Order: sequence, then structure tokens, then C-alpha cells
Amino acid sequence: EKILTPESQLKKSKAQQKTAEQVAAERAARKAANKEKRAIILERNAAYQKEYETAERNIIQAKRDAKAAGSYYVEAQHKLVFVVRIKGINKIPPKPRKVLQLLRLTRINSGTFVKVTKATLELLKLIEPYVAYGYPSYSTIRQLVYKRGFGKINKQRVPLSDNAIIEANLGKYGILSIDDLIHEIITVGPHFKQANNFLWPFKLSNPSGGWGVPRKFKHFIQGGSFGNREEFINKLVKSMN
Amino acid sequence: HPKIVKKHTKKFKRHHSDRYHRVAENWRKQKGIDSVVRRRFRGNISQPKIGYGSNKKTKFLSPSGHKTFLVANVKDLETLTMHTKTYAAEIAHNISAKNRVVILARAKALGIKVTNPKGRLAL
Amino acid sequence: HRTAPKSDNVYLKLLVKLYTFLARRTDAPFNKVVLKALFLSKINRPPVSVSRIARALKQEGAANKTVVVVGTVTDDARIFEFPKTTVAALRFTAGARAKIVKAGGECITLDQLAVRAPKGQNTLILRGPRN
Amino acid sequence: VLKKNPLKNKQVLLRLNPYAKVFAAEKLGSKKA
RNA sequence: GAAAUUGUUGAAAGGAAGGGCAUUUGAUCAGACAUGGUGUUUUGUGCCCUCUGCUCCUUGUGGGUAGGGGAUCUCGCAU
RNA sequence: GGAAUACUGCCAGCUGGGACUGAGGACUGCGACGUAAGUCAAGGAUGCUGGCAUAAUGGUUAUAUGCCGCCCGUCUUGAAACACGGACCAAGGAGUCUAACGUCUAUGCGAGUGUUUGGGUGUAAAACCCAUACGCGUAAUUGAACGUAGGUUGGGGCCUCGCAAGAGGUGCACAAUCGACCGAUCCUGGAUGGAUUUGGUAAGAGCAUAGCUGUUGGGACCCGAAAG
RNA sequence: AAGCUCGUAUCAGUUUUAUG
Repeated sequence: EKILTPESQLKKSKAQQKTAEQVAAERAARKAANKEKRAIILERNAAYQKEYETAERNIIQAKRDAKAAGSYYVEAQHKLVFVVRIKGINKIPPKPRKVLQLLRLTRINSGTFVKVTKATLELLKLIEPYVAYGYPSYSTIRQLVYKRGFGKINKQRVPLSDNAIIEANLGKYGILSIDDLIHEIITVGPHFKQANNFLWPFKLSNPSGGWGVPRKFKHFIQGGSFGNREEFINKLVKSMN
Repeated sequence: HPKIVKKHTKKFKRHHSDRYHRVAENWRKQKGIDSVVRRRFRGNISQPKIGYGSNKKTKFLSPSGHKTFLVANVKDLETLTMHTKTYAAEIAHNISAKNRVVILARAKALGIKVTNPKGRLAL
Repeated sequence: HRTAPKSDNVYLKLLVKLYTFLARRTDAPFNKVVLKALFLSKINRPPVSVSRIARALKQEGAANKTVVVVGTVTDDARIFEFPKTTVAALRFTAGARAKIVKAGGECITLDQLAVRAPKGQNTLILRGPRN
Repeated sequence: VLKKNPLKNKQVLLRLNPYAKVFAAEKLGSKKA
């Protein structure tokens, strides 16, 4: 007689087939969703690039018109500043150390984006000797996010290498791509804090071309390395990155 | 197999193991607070620590790529039939030459590598 | 957090092994509570008297809600009308077992309860007093 | 298992941003005002 | 029959020696009775073909063991 | 008047040279090329070539070379220092045992628990059983069921509603509030009615053995002093 | 070290506004 298959084996095979019949359809659904998400990300990136180009063109045109009109154009105050730890853990005074810890500056050559606010200005003023900060540009932010951008999956540090990773965590607020994260970082939107906290503190190497000044522990306005280096912060970050 | 990277080939030696004959070469941690070795000052003998840990994928593997396995008789030797590539039969020092030839014959028959063949034997 | 049982009993280890799988593959918090309680020490697992179960069985709809105890069930002569119900516990004393069986109820092990109620439907876990 | 670095290995870059292809179509960087 | 210690031979090196990182030179020790694997072509065999038997359980998709006939034969072995 | 150039910044622009790294180990995924087949630099080195059994290489030690390294342990002290001991070697050498009182962990039983002071038995200090007493707990401010031997509010958990968020129902231990008997404040006059807090029942949770561990007395981690 | 609840609104050698 024909040896009948085990009843337990038959049940296992039936369950496996039933699960596969759904997994196969879920695979196609995921592929279609990924295609739609890619199209949406492409259109969003195009819109963001157009917005940036229009903003820069409008700023330049306004400056030129103000110059021609014989008046003064007051550029909008920068609302985003990046901060990098310049001094080591040793001998840091207590209150500055607590401020740096609250700023997630737990190690040298590390930095995070800080929103420019009335309250944060005093905090920055309190840690000037130990941190160098300035106004980052779009290119610097994009390079940082692309090269050393790491996502925090609820407890940990995860490299940002796929839009799906960002969507699974930051998709709650409509951010579904690295470009969306960069846009929400450069522009201080309502969900700026969530995006800033999601990104792990950047681990930056020492500058490729050195710090330039013979002594780092001085104000940037007097040939030092810390303080307000608004325009040169981008160059410093790029050299360190 | 993965490269056998030996983090520390030099045998660790106890401090002053050569200055005084009453100090055995076996490593022993210095307990005095003033001891320079305990503070690992520059130029002192290296202190064993967790850093020198060998990787699992190559731990206990001899340079020939076969793990050592003490064999007492033919019954023990036959256990390495399914692990000839990963394990090698090592004859114990107490095995008389009478049984050594028999063990070597079985190892050759099964193709089990012998770490110390011909011991106590003459041709 | 206690993650392994200090008891050397192999049967308790098997129960822990089963309950870990049940909790990890079911997601029902009922299995998690029992698994966590299984690690409690003897001092942390006071016995639950049959009188306590009887008085807790006055809860609405408790007739069809099998009671569960992670510790040991002890008899109680202070009562004589133990409700007919099923009680699941690691160990049942001779007096408590006789009282439960004599009242038309049943006594089962933790594995039997888990098989009967993998999701813990209608279950009721009782914990002995510590004061 | 290994972090591919953007700004190089264009293959991974396209995955992160599909708009990179359109960017490279005109290079998107030498636009004349 | 080991050290502390002592005398000889040899090597080395010379108001000191001792240890650590890396290496040259000198001396010296290990360094496969590994001698394979695959498909093809002759020939002799068996557990191989065929006929005839015996024997153990249980009963089973078995095991063990004999007497007559050949190289349909690579099913394995040795050439 | 117009080119540029000088300088800052951008290129998801192009193109080389140099150094280290090859980690994972049959396919599961994100992407690109292409109408498709298929391919790819797309979640970690692939292919070819060159030397080898009197091998190739690797290993032990003496010296040497570029650099570094105050003599070991103890105690003073805030420090470095002084000082206490150290000629060398083989053996010997020090928180060990006991009685009581505890926490934690494990085992057995469980409102019962403890065979081994003994008796029976015995292959004999071994192994196996328990008649009667005994220690502990099982209940006490006289006595606690009228009720979850308690209403309400939270409360691990369970059930119904629902794809989720959440809503409703039911609730162990535990916590807040207010609760019942029965006695002392403190009135009242040996009671009576009770002033306002009072300590039990509340609902048993305990007994025996094994392990680390703490205190005390015994020599008490070891060596040692004027004496009687 | 161990038990309860809670992963919640619990906090801070941080800053600013209001009560001088």
C-alpha cells in the first residue's frame, strides 16, 4: 500500500501553503507600494529643489533691488545653528558640562543641530569656550545626513541607508525619505525637534586640513577656534566630515 | 578557514620572574598599590586583559587548521570519523608504543590527522 | 529583571521554557505575567488558600472563569461550600485536592491550563497575601 | 552589513534619492540665471 | 636525583647588570611512509544473474547462512 | 562701453596616482541598465598568474641595533619621601571548627510540620519504618459572619465592542478613603449611652532539611609584650 | 540585593518669562 503522509506533516504543509499564499500577495503589494513611494519621493525632491532655488533667487533679487532702491535690506535672522564639541571631558566646569550633556555633546568632535531661540541663545553663550557653532548651509547639512546620518530606532543607533528606515520611524510626521529629513532639518518646521532627536549625534573626525589657527582655545574673532564662525562653520564641518 | 591571528604570541611572564629565582614564571597580578606593573606604566611587561581575546572562529585551532583532541584508544579515535577535517587525533603521552602503532593504523584508515605521530616508535 | 528561575527543579524549567515560547509567539500579556511569576522565589510565592479561591469566585461570571494560581494551593477548614470550579496550580495539597475534587471541580497543571487557554481566555490569576 | 557611503558609488545614491537621475540629466548645478 | 652553590669545555660579551616594542646576524628545532580523485577499455572473481535449500524473530520498506551452472559485466573489488 | 580675471560657495561634474582593509558565507531586501530575455559597481574578494618535498616557511635562544623602564611588599601622609624586612634556595605557614540568634537562595510538607532521645529491623556505626510525648505555628483589643468572614476609587490580568486609537463590563496582591464585634482613653454613673482613636478577627502561612552570607562566646585569620 | 506600581509626565549642578 501507499505509505500515507503523517497527519501532523499534512497539517504543517497546509499551514505553510496557506501562509505562503498570503505572503506572495503581500510581496506584490509591497512592491507596488514601494514604486508609489519612490514616485512620491521623486516628486517631493523635485519640489524641494525648486523651492530652494526660488528662495535663493528671491533673496538675491531682493538684495539687488534694495541696493538699487537706495535702501537697506535686513536679511532674515538665521534660525538654525550647528554646534560641535571642541574641548575634552576633562576639567570641564559643572554647569557647562551639564549644558553639553543636555545638548548631546558627550564627546569631542561631535555635534548636533540646535534650534535658534531666545532660550537657546543663552545656553550657547554659556558654552562658547568649549563649542564652535555657526549657520550651516544646505550642502553641509545634506553631506552630514548622507555620510554620517544615523537613525535612532527607539533605543539604538541605525545607519540611514534606506528611505524605508526613515519612514518606519519618522513616517508618522510625513517624513518618508532622506531628502524630507534634510528639508525638515534645514527648515525649522513644527516637527523639527522629533527629527533632530531621531538623528544620532554626529561622530565627526578631526579636520583633514587641520584647525588652521595655532591655538584652538581662543575666540574665533581673535584668531581662535571656538565662538561664532557663522560662515566658516560649513568649511569646518566639511573638513571634519 | 579564517586567518589565525594571534593577538599575543609572546608568553606572559610574571614581574621579576627572572630577577629572583623564587618567583615562578606563572603570571600573578601585583597587589601592591605602589607597584608600577599594576599601574601599567610605560615600558613595563604587558598585562593580560580582555583585549587579547582570540576569535571564536579560530580559537583552539592549531596552525594546521585542525583542533586537538586527546585519544586514549581505538574507541576514542573512532569518534573523530565525522570531524576529521575539523579535529585531529592526539595520542596521550602515557600510551605505550604497543597501542600507538594500532592507533596510528586506525587513524590512517579513517584519514584522521595525527598531531604527534611516530612518538616512541622506530623504523 | 529576573530572567531565569533559581529553582533546580527540571519540571519548573520545562514550564518556564514552554511559557517563554507561548508569550513570545502569542503576544498575550497573560502568558507574560505567568512567565514572570514563575521566576518568583518561594518567599515571593505565598500559598493561596482554598478559602481565598472560594471567596474570589464570587466575582461576576466567575463560574466559567477558571482560576489560576502560580504558587501552591492549601486547604482551609474555615469553609465547607467551595464552589464547583477548576483550579490550576503548580502543586495541590492533599486536603485542597480532595476538597476541590469532592466539590465536583477539577485540578490541573499549568501546562494543561495553557493548552486549554493558550490566550488565557476567561483566566483569573490569584496572588497570595504578603502582609 | 557594510555601510555604503553616498556621494560616491552612484548605485547606492540613486536608491536613497531617485531624483539624482533627473539631477544628473542636466547636472542641475550649472543653471544659468 | 632540582634549586641556592661550586669546577671544566664551548659561544658571547666587558667603574655594571636586570625588563619591554620592532628586527638583522650566529647557533639550533619543526617542516605530509600525501602519492590521490574522476570517466572511459580488456580480463578473473564475489555479497553479481539463474536454479535448488536451511535458519532467527515476529509478520515486518527484514537479517544470517549453504549446494549446482558465467563472465550482459562496473552491482563491488583486482588487474 | 564691454569682456574677463581676482575672491567665496555649489556641482546627486569628469579623470588619475599612493596606503590599509577582503570582514559575512546557497536566494529572500532596497536600487540601476534593458520593450523583454537577462545583466549590474545594487545588504563584505572575484578570476588569472608565479615558488614548493634534500620544500616554501615558521619556531627556540646568545649578542647586537633605534627608543623606553629609579628595587620588591608594608605603613606613615594630603604628597614624593624617611622607616619596617629582604644574602640565596627545597620543604613548612596562616578568616579553619563549634553553640545561639538572623537575611537571602533551594528542596519537602503544609495548618500541619520534625523517623534517627529511642523501639522494630538489618547484607550491621551501613540501609529501611514509627507507638507515645515533646518545640514551633495554627487566633486574642474578654472575642471578632450582617457583607469578597468589606462599600467606593485606582490596580497585573480577563471578557464584549473595534482594523487600530480607545469605550464598556469584571478585578488577585497592593495603596487611599470610609466601614462592622469587641476594650482602653476619657466622659457618663457597676452599669448605661458612647468622645474620638484604638488593636485584634480580618482573609491562617507556617514546620523540617541543604548552600553562600552577618553578629556574639569559645584560641577565633597567624606570630608577640611588664605580671600573678 | 530583593518585592509593588508605573513607563509613564518622573526628573535636571541647564536656560528664559511671571509672582520682588
